[PDB]
Amino acid sequence: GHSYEKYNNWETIEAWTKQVTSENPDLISRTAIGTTFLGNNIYLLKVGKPGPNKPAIFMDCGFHAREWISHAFCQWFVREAVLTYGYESHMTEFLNKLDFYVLPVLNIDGYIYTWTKNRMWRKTRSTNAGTTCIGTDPNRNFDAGWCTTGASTDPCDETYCGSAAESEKETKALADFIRNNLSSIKAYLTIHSYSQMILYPYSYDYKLPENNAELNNLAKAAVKELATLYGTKYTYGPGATTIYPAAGGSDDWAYDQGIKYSFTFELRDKGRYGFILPESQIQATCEETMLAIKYVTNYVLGHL
Ligand SMILES: CC(C)[C@H](NC(=O)[C@H](Cc1ccccc1)NC(=O)OCc1ccccc1)P(=O)(O)C[C@H](C(=O)O)c1cccc(NC(=N)N)c1
Ligand SMILES: [Zn+2]
Repeated sequence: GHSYEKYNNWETIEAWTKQVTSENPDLISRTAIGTTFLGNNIYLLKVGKPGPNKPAIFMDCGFHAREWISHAFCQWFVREAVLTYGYESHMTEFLNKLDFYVLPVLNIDGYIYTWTKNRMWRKTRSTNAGTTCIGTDPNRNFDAGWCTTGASTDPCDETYCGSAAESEKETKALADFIRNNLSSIKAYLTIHSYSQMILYPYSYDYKLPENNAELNNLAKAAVKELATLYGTKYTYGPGATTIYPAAGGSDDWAYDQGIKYSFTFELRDKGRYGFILPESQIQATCEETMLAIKYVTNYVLGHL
């Protein structure tokens, strides 16, 4: 029951990860990097033409449960990759030279909850000692100035930073995977909505990354490219000053691991629909986003 221009439930996305892999074994392999709190499988698709010691770009979607256009984008990206390989020169070179590690849904338990109970759920669905309140904000759960700012220590809050960095099985799983593959991973891209922004470090502090000028120029070029298609306007800059300070984010953590190209994407829109982006905008949203992602990929490849 899968469609690329509709939002798909987890059962459908899971079946899709199996199907798309089965149908494109020369471009995709599927693994599970762990289980969620509620025992769902955290799938990771390695997209690329297999070969020895290839560099890689890591991209995840679905950190936050209600940001459905994020999940949709990872699925869209994988189809574009497999459909255009061999026909579009850039994507062909991309997949020949590197792998994309695509994690289509990180926070699966929360995503399921937005389908079954509460469309505006954000956090994970793990239990918390001493309270009935459920869930941790996965993007406050990383070891990046953990919980020192822009985060709550209260499990009942939407930005609960957890009992400790990587207290969540899902964030632990992602961090473990990236740690185990640091040599290969050259960029980290994490997909969110909404706001139409590209953000780079830092968010947990007002300090700037050493390659700040490069990141600004890269984000500037990526947003220009994105705008070429439908005129969609993005802003960009360091997380802390571009949107708000917040510790424990994965982009900041990834960067401090040594991944020099680390970006948070905030997709459409600017609040007219917010998280409830109509399915009628999935195609255009994903198409323009593809251009920005491919631009960044092309740049990273030329800087290996
Ligand atoms: C709509 C976007 C902006 C999302 N924000 C929300 O859902 C926030 C979450 C929240 C809840 C209670 C108290 C504070 C914050 N809620 C909300 O209504 O946001 C509205 C809004 C809309 C536009 C601009 C600013 C805010 P996000 O995708 O969760 C933003 C994300 C994050 O908060 O994890 C983010 C943005 C930019 C950089 C980073 N990276 C980082 N390391 N912090 C992380
Ligand atoms: Zn988000």
